[PDB]
Amino acid sequence: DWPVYHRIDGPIVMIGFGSIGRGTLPLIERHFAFDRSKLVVIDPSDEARKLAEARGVRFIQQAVTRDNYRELLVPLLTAGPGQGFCVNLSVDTSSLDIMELARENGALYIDTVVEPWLGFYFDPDLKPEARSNYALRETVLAARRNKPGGTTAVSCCGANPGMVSWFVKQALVNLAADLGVTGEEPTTREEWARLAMDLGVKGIHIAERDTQRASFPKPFDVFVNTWSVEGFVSEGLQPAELGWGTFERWMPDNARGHDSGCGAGIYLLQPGANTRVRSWTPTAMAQYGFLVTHNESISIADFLTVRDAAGQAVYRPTCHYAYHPCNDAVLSLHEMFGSGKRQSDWRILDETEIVDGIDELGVLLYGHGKNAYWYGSQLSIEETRRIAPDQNATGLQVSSAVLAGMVWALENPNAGIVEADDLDFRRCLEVQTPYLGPVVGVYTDWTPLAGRPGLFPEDIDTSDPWQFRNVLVR
Amino acid sequence: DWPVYHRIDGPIVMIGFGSIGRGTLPLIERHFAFDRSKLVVIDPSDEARKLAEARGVRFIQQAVTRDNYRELLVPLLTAGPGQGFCVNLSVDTSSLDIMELARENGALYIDTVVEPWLGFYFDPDLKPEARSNYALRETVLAARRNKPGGTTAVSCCGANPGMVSWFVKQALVNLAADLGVTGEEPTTREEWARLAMDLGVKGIHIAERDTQRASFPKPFDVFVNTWSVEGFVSEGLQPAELGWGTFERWMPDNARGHDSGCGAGIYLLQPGANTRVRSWTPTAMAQYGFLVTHNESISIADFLTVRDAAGQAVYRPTCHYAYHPCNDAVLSLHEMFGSGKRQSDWRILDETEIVDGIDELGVLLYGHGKNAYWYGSQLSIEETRRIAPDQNATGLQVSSAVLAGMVWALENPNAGIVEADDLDFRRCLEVQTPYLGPVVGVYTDWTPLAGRPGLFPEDIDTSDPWQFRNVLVR
Ligand SMILES: NC(=O)c1ccc[n+]([C@@H]2O[C@H](COP(=O)([O-])OP(=O)(O)OC[C@H]3O[C@@H](n4cnc5c(N)ncnc54)[C@H](O)[C@@H]3O)[C@@H](O)[C@H]2O)c1
Ligand SMILES: NC(=O)c1ccc[n+]([C@@H]2O[C@H](COP(=O)([O-])OP(=O)(O)OC[C@H]3O[C@@H](n4cnc5c(N)ncnc54)[C@H](O)[C@@H]3O)[C@@H](O)[C@H]2O)c1
Repeated sequence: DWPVYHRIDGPIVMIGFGSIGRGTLPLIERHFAFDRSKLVVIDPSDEARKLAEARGVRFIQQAVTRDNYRELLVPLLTAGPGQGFCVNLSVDTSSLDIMELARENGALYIDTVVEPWLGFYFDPDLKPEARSNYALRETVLAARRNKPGGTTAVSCCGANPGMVSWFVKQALVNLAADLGVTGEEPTTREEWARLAMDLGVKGIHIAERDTQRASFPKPFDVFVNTWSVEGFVSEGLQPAELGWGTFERWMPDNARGHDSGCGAGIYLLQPGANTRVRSWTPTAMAQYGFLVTHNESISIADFLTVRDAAGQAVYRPTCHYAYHPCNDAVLSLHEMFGSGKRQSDWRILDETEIVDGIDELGVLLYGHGKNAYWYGSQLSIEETRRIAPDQNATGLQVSSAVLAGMVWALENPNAGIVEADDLDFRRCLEVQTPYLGPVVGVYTDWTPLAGRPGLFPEDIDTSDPWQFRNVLVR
Repeated sequence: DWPVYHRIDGPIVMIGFGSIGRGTLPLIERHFAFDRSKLVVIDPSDEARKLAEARGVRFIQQAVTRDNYRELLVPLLTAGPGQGFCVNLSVDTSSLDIMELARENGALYIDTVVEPWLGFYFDPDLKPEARSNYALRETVLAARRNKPGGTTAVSCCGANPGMVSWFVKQALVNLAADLGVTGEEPTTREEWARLAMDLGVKGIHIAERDTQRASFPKPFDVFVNTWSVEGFVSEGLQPAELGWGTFERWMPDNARGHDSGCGAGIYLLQPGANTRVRSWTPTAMAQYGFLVTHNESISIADFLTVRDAAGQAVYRPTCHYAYHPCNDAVLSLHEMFGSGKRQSDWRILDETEIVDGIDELGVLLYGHGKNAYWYGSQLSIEETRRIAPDQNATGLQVSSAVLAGMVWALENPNAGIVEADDLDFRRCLEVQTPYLGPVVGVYTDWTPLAGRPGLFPEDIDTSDPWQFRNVLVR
C-alpha cells in the first residue's frame, strides 16, 4: 500500500484550492500522518468551498491579501503543537511575503511559482523588465541572502518549474553514462555545472506537449486549458524570457538583458505566449513551442554556470520553455491574441471531461555529441485516473512534485530558502516517480535546421544548428 | 421548384471531381437541361471514379498533364452538337493552357483558380516573384491582350476569388447610399474605381471565418480542412501577397513589388499561411486571419485602380485575404509549420461529419466615413444540407458561384477571357443568392489599433488605424 513518509506535527494550511490544490490534497492525506482537523484550506471561490465541504475538510472562504495575510495566516500556522506547513497553491498572492511570514513563524513553506500580489502583472507603471520572472526570482534570491539558513522554504516546486530541474540532473548523468564516462556523479553545484560544460551541452528546452482532449469541442469565446487559465494567461502575457547560453552568437533586436542579479537571463519585448520556437518531443516529434517565461529557464541556466577566477561566466547553457499546450489551449491563444483581449469565460478540463491524451513533459538537452536527448514523463490521463483522484495528467505531475518537495522539506527542515535545483534530485524523484507514468530518455538527430532553408530566404546559422537564431520563429 | 436557366446542347467536360466537383455536378444537373450522357468527368483517382459511377456519369480515369491535355481534351470539347462547356475544378493542371485550348475549339470555360501544371508550386529554381499569384494572373492578362474577344472563358469564379468581387460591387453601392454619395450606379470599370475613390475606401479585406466543426477531434499528423487540402497547402506556401493601396505609408523589409504587369500588387518573402493579419467579421468580431495569396487580392485592387492621363495610378485600394479557417485547419497549420513538413495524411470534412457551424465569407471595406463595413454570406451547414447535396457550407459557396458564372457565360458566350470582376454582378448574385443563406451588411467601429498599444512597445502608425503597418502581425 501507499508509503507514509512523515508525520506533520502542526497545522497544514493550503492556500488555494484550484486544479493543483484539488490534486495535492489527496496526496497529502495519502502520504503524511496528521490529525485530520489540522488541515485547513483557504480560497475565496464558492466552487472551491463546495468541493472542500464535500471532501470533509476545513475551509475558510477568504482571499489572502496584502492587507489581511498577517492577521489571517500567523494564527493558523502557529496553532501547534509543533511545526506546521504552508502549502501555497494560489494565484494573486505574494509568494515572497507569505514565504517570509511562514519562516518568521517557524512553519515550512512550499509553492510552485513566484507569484506577486494582485495588481502587479498588469500595472501600467511597470517596465517589461520589472514584470519578468528573472526580477521576481531575484526577490527570492535577495531574501535568501538577507536571511541565510533557518526554516526550509521551497520555491517553485511544481512540474515546471520544479520536477524538470531533477530531470536535468538525471539527464546529465545519463548522457555521461551513455558516452562511457564513468565516475562519481556530481554533488556540488559547481560539479553539475562543469559536467554540463564538459559534455558540451549548449542548451536545454523544457520541451512539453500536452495531448489531452475534451469530450466537447472548444466553445467560442471560452479559454480552455488543463491547468490555471488565469495563471497561464498571466505568464503568457509576461515578456518572453530565457536563460542565455554562452554559445549564442545572435539575439533579436528586441532582446534585453538585466543590470543586476545572477546574470543568466534575457527577455524579449513581446509576450511569450505569442512567441514561437522550434522544438521537439518524442510524441510530437518536431513542433512549435511557445516561449512562455518560466522560473526554471533562469534557475537552471544559473545553476549550470561555470565561472572563472575573476567571477566572469565562461560557460552557461541556454534554457527556456518550449510549450505546446493542449489543442484547445492552442486555439484559445489564437482567439485571445487575435481579439486583443481575454475571452469572456474560461474553463479548466476536468478528468471526467478528458477523452484521452498525455502530458509529455521533459528536458531536451542539445549541442552535445549525440545532438539531442529528451528525458521526462509521458503520463497519460488513463494512468492518472488509476493512481490519483481529482486531477488530470497535467495536475498530477504538479501535485506529485509538491508532494516530493514537502517530503524533502520535512526531511531537511533547516535548509533555508531553496529552489528545486537545491534539492536532493534522487530522493525527490524517488517520491515522485510512482505518479509520472513512463519516464524515458530518447535521443534524436532532429535539429532546428531540418528541412531548411525552404523556398524563402532565411537568416540561419548553418554552422551551429541549435543557435537561438535558428530556433526562434521570425 | 428550381429554375432551369438554359439548355446546354454540347458536351459538359468536368475536369476534377473532388470536393467542389462533387458539389457542382448536382447544381449543373439541377439548373441546366441536357442529356446526362453528354456529361464527362476526368479525374485520376479511384475515389472519384466510384462516386461518378454511382451517379451514372461517364468517367475517364486520367490525370490531365502538359503531355496529354491536347490529345485527351480536344475530342471531348468538340464532340458536339454545338458548344461544349469545360468546367475545370482540378488541382495540378494549367488553367491557362486548358482555357486557351477550350477557346481555340469554341468551348466555354470556367475555373476557380489560376492553377499551374504540376511541379510549379515547389520548383526550387523559381524566384519567389515567379511563384506569386500576381505572376500567374499576368499570364492570363497577357493571353487576353493577345486574343481579345472570342469565346467566353471565366477565370477564377468560385467563392473567393469569384463571388467576393460581386460582394465588393454591392458593398460599394450600399456604402454610397449610407454615406449619401450621389450619382448613378457605375457601369464601367472606370466608374467603379472612381466610386471607391470617392467613398474613400482605403482598403478591403476578404474577411472569412469558418466555424464548421467535425464530430471527431483533429487526429494527430492529419491535415484537416473543409475544402482542398492540397490546394490550401499550395497557396499557403506561396508568398504572402496583397493588392497594395495608394494610402499605404509603410511596407515591411521583406516586401517586394513587380517590375511589370498591372502594377497593383506586392508580396512578402514568407509563406502566407504562416502570416497573420488583424481583421474582423460579424461572428468572429476581432480575429487573426492568415494572409494567404488569392487572385482577387490583385484583381479587385487592379479593377478599382484610377489612373491619370499619364497612366499613373492615383488611387488603388489595399486588398487581401484575412482567412480564419475552421479550428481543425488552424491546428493543422500549426502542426505543419511546426513540424516543417506536410502531415502524412489529410482529409476534407464531409457534411456527414460536420456537427455545426457556418462559413462566414465577405468583404470588409474600410477607411471611409463609417470606418468599416462587412458585406457577405453567413451560410450554415444546416441550411446547406436543406438546399444542396454532397457538400458542406464552404463547398456550396464555391459551387453556387461556379453555377452563376456558367449561367453568365451562356448568356454572354462571346465575351473573351473574363474575371469575376468583369461579370454582371447583379445577374450573378441573382443566380447564387438562393445558396448563400443570410447575406448581410454590418458596420463596425473596430480598427486594427483597438486596445493598442498595450504592455509592450509596438511599431504602429497612430495617425491612421487601417495602415498595413498596424494590420500585419509582426
Ligand atoms: N510549477 C508548475 O508546474 C505549475 C504548474 C501549474 C500551476 N502552477 C501554479 O500553481 C498555481 C495554481 O494553479 P491552479 O491550476 O491550481 O490554478 P487555478 O486557477 O485553478 O486555481 C487558483 C486558485 O487560487 C484562488 N485564489 C485567487 N485569489 C486568491 C487569494 N487571494 N487567496 C487565496 N486563493 C486565491 C482561486 O480562487 C483558485 O481556486 C498557479 O499560481 C499556477 O501558476 C505551477
Ligand atoms: N475560388 C474559390 O473559392 C475556390 C474554393 C475552393 C476550391 N478552389 C479550387 O478548386 C480546385 C478544387 O478544389 P477541391 O476542393 O475540389 O479540391 P480536391 O483536392 O478536393 O479535389 C481535387 C481533384 O483534382 C483531381 N486531380 C488531381 N490531379 C489532376 C489532374 N492532373 N487532372 C485532373 N484532375 C486532377 C484530384 O484527383 C481531385 O479529385 C482547387 O484547385 C482549389 O484550389 C477554389
